[PDB]
Amino acid sequence: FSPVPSPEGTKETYWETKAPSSDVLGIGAGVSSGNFAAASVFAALVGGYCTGQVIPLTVEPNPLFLAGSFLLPYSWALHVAAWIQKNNGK
Amino acid sequence: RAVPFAPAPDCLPENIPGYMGFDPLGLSTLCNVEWLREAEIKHCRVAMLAAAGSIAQDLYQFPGVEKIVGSAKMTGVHDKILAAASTGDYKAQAMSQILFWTSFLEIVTLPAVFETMNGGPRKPGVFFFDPLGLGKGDKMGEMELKEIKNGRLAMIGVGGMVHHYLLTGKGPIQFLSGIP
Amino acid sequence: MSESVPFLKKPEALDSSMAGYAGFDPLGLSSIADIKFLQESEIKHCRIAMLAAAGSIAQDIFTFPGVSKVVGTAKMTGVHDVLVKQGAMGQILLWTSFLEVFGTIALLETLDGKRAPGDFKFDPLGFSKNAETAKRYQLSEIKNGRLAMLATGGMVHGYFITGKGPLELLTN
Ligand code: CLA
Ligand code: CLA
Ligand SMILES: CC1=C(C#C/C(C)=C/C=C/C(C)=C/C=C/C=C(C)/C=C/C=C(\C)C#CC2=C(C)C[C@@H](O)CC2(C)C)C(C)(C)C[C@H](O)C1
Ligand SMILES: CC1=C(C#C/C(C)=C/C=C/C(C)=C/C=C/C=C(C)/C=C/C=C(\C)C#CC2=C(C)C[C@@H](O)CC2(C)C)C(C)(C)C[C@H](O)C1
Ligand SMILES: CC1=C(C#C/C(C)=C/C=C/C(C)=C/C=C/C=C(C)/C=C/C=C(C)/C=C/C2=C(C)CCCC2(C)C)C(C)(C)C[C@H](O)C1
Ligand SMILES: CC1=C(C#C/C(C)=C/C=C/C(C)=C/C=C/C=C(C)/C=C/C=C(C)/C=C/C2=C(C)CCCC2(C)C)C(C)(C)C[C@H](O)C1
Repeated sequence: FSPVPSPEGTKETYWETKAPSSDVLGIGAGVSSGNFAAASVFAALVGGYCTGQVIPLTVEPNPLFLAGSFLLPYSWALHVAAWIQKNNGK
Repeated sequence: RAVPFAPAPDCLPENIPGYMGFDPLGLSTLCNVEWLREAEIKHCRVAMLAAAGSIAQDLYQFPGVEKIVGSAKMTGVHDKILAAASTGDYKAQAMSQILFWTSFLEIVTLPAVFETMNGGPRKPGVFFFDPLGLGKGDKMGEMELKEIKNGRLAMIGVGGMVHHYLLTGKGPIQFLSGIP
Repeated sequence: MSESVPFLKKPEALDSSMAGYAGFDPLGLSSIADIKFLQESEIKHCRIAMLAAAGSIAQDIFTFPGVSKVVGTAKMTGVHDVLVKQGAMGQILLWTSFLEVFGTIALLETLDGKRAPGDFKFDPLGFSKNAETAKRYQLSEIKNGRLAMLATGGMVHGYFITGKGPLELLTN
């Protein structure tokens, strides 16, 4: 009804192709599909290992294993980015 | 062809170092050939180091290790150093050091194996590591096949050495010297 | 192709004109972040690490008057704890935070592009009035800073094992 503002750097992200344009990856638009795929497995293995090491949680947990455990959900976003880049030829 | 019965798939090109028509099980149809070539060169080099180290860890040992390792042979040394490091011991971190540096090397050389599959300039296994220049200045290509043959032999040899230890406590030299 | 890593392809965001260029970006980190942000960050890490390395060495060699009775044994990072109970570390924190508020502003115009990475125009003495000696000093700043980052890691980590501190660890 009046112009709706968006932050500067807003671009069009609507896609009807096989994969979205690499612009949907933000700062990771130039990373290769191999680099996400290897990061995806690495984050999954390290994240699972760190998660596994603190499953009985104590009042003194290792803070690196807590921080390293956040790599497991982060790996999910990594393989999605790996699939997007592979299907954009990157 | 290596096996007249079952020849190699047409997926394998015949211009690769070490191509001797050997793929009866068609394992190059089940994966990328560039990945497989890279994997076998890496397996070859790791196994060459493992085999030479198995022989050397018998003929001559680095100073001081007998207090940290005793008389354990090839598989045992790994377990015992990691046992000593499991206490807080400073002088038993050889395993963590080698794992760190090899992991760091595989981390920073990791984009190479994806560039080769993506059509990149570099051929499988080539890191341009020729400090002495012996292979480069001289005509190269025989050394590739020598590397591949020695690497395949090293893989089988590591297999032998390890499993011979897993049965009898002898290492390489002890097991070869006699015949139980 | 890349200079430092011959197997790897040349980093797309990295160019020869930039100081301390060896074509070294195996992980392609320059593609992820804005290059000017990384360049300012490298220079900032370099200059703090040079101060830290010289500080480690000098704190081995001599100590300022009266510090011996505030802190007796602690040498590398143990002093930090003793002085946080006192007010020394807090005072340095406050004044570096002042300088880093103006560094926040400075980084904003760097991202606007009107300021070069690491360029604070702080050249009181006449050491950059050639634009040939300036480029050599630019390269030497980057290289000595990188060496200082690795050295600061080696000095503190050596203290973590031994507690000796750098030059004492050298002597014994
Ligand atoms: C798979 C490889 C492998 C593994 C896991 C081990 C692991 C071990 N070795 Mg064995 N060793 C190896 C290879 C290996 N070694 C090789 C190749 C040699 C030389 C023939 C030796 C000779 C050796 C001796 C003499 C001794 C050990 C010992 C040990 C233990 C302590 C660590 C140590 O000092 O290593 C020492 C290992 C080396 C000095 C190997 C360095 C050789 C490098 C790899 C050559 C690299 C060349 C090139 C420049 C690098 C390529 C760069 C390129 C990739 C960019 C540990 C169990 C000690 C022990 O307690 O055993 C009882 C011991 O006394 N090793
Ligand atoms: C049989 C051994 C052998 C052979 C013939 C080759 C041959 C080659 N390698 Mg490979 N390599 C090997 C083992 C070998 N390598 C091992 C074990 C490693 C792991 C450290 C590597 C790591 C490696 C990398 C990372 C690269 C090569 C490359 C190359 C090529 C050019 C370099 C060159 O000509 O050097 C010739 C090498 C030799 C003649 C090996 C010297 C062996 C000496 C004579 C004895 C070894 C002593 C050893 C420590 C064990 C002692 C005995 C023990 C029982 C005590 C060529 C195909 C490069 C390439 O493909 O592109 C250019 C490359 O980037 N290699
Ligand atoms: C590349 C390159 C460089 C380099 C380099 C390097 C590190 C080169 C190293 C090459 C090496 C280490 C080759 C070793 C291969 C080992 C083999 C073939 C063993 C097979 C075992 C068998 C057959 C067995 C056995 C058996 C026995 C005896 C004992 C029994 O109990 C067990 C069993 C019965 C099984 C340099 C630095 C030169 C620069 C250059 O510019 C580029
Ligand atoms: C004049 C002035 C200017 C200025 C300025 C200033 C203050 C410039 C100061 C620059 C500094 C502080 C440079 C110091 C670098 C230290 C390095 C490279 C460390 C090397 C150590 C190594 C290799 C090691 C080690 C060690 C290990 C790890 C463990 C130890 O056990 C052993 C050991 C010690 C051997 C500016 C530009 C601001 C403007 C204007 O012009 C006015
Ligand atoms: C130290 C360490 C560990 C470890 C470990 C390791 C390294 C274990 C070793 C694993 C290996 C390398 C096994 C080898 C398998 C190769 C075989 C069976 C050869 C088949 C070839 C055949 C049948 C025929 C070949 C042929 C011949 C006859 C010639 C004609 C052609 C052909 C028909 C192809 C543990 C587990 C102890 C744990 C410990 O905490 C850390
Ligand atoms: C003040 C205070 C503290 C503190 C503190 C401090 C000062 C902490 C500082 C920590 C630092 C500076 C760590 C740096 C580590 C550097 C590394 C791992 C580089 C490795 C190089 C690699 C892997 C490869 C290099 C490479 C090789 C060789 C070949 C290829 C090329 C190259 C890339 C050069 C505490 C925590 C004690 C608490 C206390 O209450 C208050």
